[PDB]
Amino acid sequence: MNSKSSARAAIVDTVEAVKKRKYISIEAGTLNNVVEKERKFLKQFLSGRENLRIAARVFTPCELLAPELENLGMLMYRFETDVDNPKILFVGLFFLCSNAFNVSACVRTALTTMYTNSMVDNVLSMINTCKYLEDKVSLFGVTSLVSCGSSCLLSCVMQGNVYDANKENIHGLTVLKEIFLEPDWEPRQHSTQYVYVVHVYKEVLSKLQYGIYVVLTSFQNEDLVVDILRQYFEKERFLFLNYLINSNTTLSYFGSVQRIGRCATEDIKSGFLQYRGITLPVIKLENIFVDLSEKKVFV
Amino acid sequence: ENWQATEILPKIEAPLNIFNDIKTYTAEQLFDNLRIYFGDDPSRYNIS
Amino acid sequence: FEALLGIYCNKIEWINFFTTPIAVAANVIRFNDVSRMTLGKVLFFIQL
Amino acid sequence: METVYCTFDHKLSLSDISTLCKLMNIVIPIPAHHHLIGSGNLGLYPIVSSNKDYVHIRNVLRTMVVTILQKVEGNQLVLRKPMTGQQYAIKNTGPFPWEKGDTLTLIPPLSTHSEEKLLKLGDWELTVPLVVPTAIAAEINIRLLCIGLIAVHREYNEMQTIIDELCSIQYRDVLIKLPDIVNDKQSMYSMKTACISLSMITAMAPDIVRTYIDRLTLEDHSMLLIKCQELLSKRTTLSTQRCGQLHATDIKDELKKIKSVLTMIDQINSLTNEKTYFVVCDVSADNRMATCIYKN
Amino acid sequence: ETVYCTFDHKLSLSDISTLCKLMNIVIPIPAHHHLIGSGNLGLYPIVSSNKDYVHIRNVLRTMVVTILQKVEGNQLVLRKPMTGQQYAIKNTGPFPWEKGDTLTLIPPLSTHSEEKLLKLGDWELTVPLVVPTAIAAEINIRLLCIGLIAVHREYNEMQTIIDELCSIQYRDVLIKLPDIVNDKQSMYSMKTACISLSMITAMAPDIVRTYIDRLTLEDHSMLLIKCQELLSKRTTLSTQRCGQLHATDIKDELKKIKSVLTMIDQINSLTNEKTYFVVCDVSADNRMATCIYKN
Repeated sequence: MNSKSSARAAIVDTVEAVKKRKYISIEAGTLNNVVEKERKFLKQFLSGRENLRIAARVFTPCELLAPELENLGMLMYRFETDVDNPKILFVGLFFLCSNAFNVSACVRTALTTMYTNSMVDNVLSMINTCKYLEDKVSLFGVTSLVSCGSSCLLSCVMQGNVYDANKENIHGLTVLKEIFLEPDWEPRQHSTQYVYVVHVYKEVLSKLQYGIYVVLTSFQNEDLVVDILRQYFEKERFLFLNYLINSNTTLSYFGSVQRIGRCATEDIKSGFLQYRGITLPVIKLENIFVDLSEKKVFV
Repeated sequence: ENWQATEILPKIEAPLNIFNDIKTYTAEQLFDNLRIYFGDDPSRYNIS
Repeated sequence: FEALLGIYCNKIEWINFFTTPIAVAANVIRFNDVSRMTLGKVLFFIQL
Repeated sequence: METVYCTFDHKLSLSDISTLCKLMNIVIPIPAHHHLIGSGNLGLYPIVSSNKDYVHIRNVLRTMVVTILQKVEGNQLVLRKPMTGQQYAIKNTGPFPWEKGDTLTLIPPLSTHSEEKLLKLGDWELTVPLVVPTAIAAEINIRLLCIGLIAVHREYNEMQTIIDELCSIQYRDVLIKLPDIVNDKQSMYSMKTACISLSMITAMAPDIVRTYIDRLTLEDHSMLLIKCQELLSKRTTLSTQRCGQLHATDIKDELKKIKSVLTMIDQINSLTNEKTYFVVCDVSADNRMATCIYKN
Repeated sequence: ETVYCTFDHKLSLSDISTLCKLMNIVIPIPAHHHLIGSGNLGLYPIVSSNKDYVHIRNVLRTMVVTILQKVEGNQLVLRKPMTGQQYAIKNTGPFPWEKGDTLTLIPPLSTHSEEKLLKLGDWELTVPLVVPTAIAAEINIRLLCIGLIAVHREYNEMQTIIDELCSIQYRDVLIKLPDIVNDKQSMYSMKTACISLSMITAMAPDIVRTYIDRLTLEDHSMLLIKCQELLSKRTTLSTQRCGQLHATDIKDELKKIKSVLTMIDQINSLTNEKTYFVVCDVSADNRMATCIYKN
């Protein structure tokens, strides 16, 4: 039909290109001194030039990951600790959105009831006794493969789409509905949006309270995004101007923005999570190419 | 004009004694119509 | 029990160009360098 | 697909298609992000009829999506969307020497333009933004912010006396100038945060630094130090001398204050610092085409 | 794309063993150029022959990072990193790598006890230190503090305050910053940086006060009185030589703002520290770590 034949030719070309990236031709002469299992393995001879996603295996005590052992795809945070044992300790996004100040009291106490044990209480006391937040805890990546052992194993994706293996049921970032906002002239402007995470502090006369925002925007340029964010955040910025000079705690800014990665506009869908019956409204990004940039601070 | 005609159409070989000092001639602009490209240029495949 | 009966699907009906009666207005010709054509034109020479 | 096809709506001429054969390998921005483009969204002319403000063109040019010209067949026009960190060949349009190794930004075209030679076809032009080094990009942005700070000072003929001295700059044996800045309100917000951060540098500047001026003047002597003394002697709206500079056990407070001062300087730098779009490796001897390894 | 480096002199067997110890390391390279001599390899052609710490931070930002891959009989295979892909780095610096850390390149500290990993006939090999970003900020601030207080005299606590500056600690690994008493071994002298910082902190109040006179009476509300407070709190007693002042030969104010914005893009090198590597996993015993490359 002078159309479908060229179509099938392009299909076979992409299939054979995947096979070229996956398997390697062997030029070892193969003298025939082998058993059939080693035969078929030396004929196939995989390599891992196929997945193209960057993961990290992770050990974390199972007390902290209370609903996040059930719903794959969550932001994870590294919390270095002055104890020499678990020098690093890994923190849920919702676990730190507990004492974020953006979250209303109902959602805060609901996920606190999802987050009440002794280990969590001690870790939250550690986080509060830390002076600032953003460089004693840190952004780490996206959850996939909860194991739930004794000390549970987590895979975590640094770059690429979020999937364990076999490229099935490619998970998505799950953001709490309260903690995000899209400062833009028009929400969902033309096409795929970059997702950023903003840490913003606040000072209610005693101490510092941190706040966790997620912005979704068509702007790629970090200068444009911090220019729209000062426009959004100018009030508490002036309050901080009052605060940072009388303060003696070693911090130097109002907040910091960092890129998570790409999303898709038609792949934003609403929903809720539930753990022990606690319905909690979330906005689920579906397919994400995780692209971490540097932290960019703004005062 | 006609530069892709030069670079595509079949040509007539010439004496190497004639093609001698081309570099300095092209540099000091002895000719009036010249087009020189340093890299391998795909400007001769976009036929319109 | 909880039976599921037969599973049904649609037939996408198929559209040839020349079956539709817009092709009586049309006149369709393949020309493998129409991507490379800049401008086709026709000339009419009228006398009064 | 990684290929955007432009198709012009208006017809063209053979001199025009020869000009487009000359203009190959130039970065052209598109807003559309579709697999097809047309002549309406190609280039920067669909925005440079709205108020012609250089800051406005610069902001929306930051918003634009850049592509590279390739393979002009017929009326069609391929634009490759160039991938991150890969190598691409760029023909240059900025009147500059283009020394290798430096970073590049993408700047609005300077409005000294004479003869839309590349194109002008049926109430449509091909407004191509220039590519420049980041140093002169920051230089232009310093000029913009400074004209904000001076056009604040409402005058008659002093505006002209400042602008005709300021605007013509020379970087690497090339004179450029940018005319007709009506100094809209959008520059005022961009400059307000500079004013704020300079106020915080004032407030959080430690006792070591303003003392370090006078200590360096008393200990050593050099030409930079002479010009800095000329600045400090010429300006006299400040004098708030703090008498005691002993710094007994002040070390962690000094570290905290200097960290804050550095962060304010980083903020004001992030005001005028434009995003590096290209990194040059190999340059032709003409300085007409050069290779880069980058995308933002 | 890879790069072959051919050495200039002969090599000892102990030198070949040093290369086999250091078969994975970052090396900066000036020219994106395929065949490079060892006279142009490394950072010692730039440090200890040129300007000190400001030019060094700028050039270390602008050079081509490139990691060692494999050593042949006498040649070095150097692979340059592609963005968005992983690479692998061996642990030269003292500070322990951990997972999920951002990494950057600082210029090396002035250590003559470092054993100058190769010292091949008046040429030596110097590497930048791969270091976490929080340390890079802390080292930058400690270095600037040493360079600021080293010029001051007649402090009777000067030795102990320089020692309390030089001693930094991070995850139980101590180091002493070698910018002690001004030994001048490699002070890096940071004089342009310190002059630029202090011109910012001196010229800023005058420029902001001039701006504070005009374009504020109704709409510059959040700006004016907030700047009155920032200026007022610290500089509570300003304008002591005034009364023959508060003028502007508007070209003069023009020169003020132009110079004070010049100094900021001069101190652009101390502005940011980009994340050259994001380490994902770390091998056992902290010998090397597999990272990903960015910027």
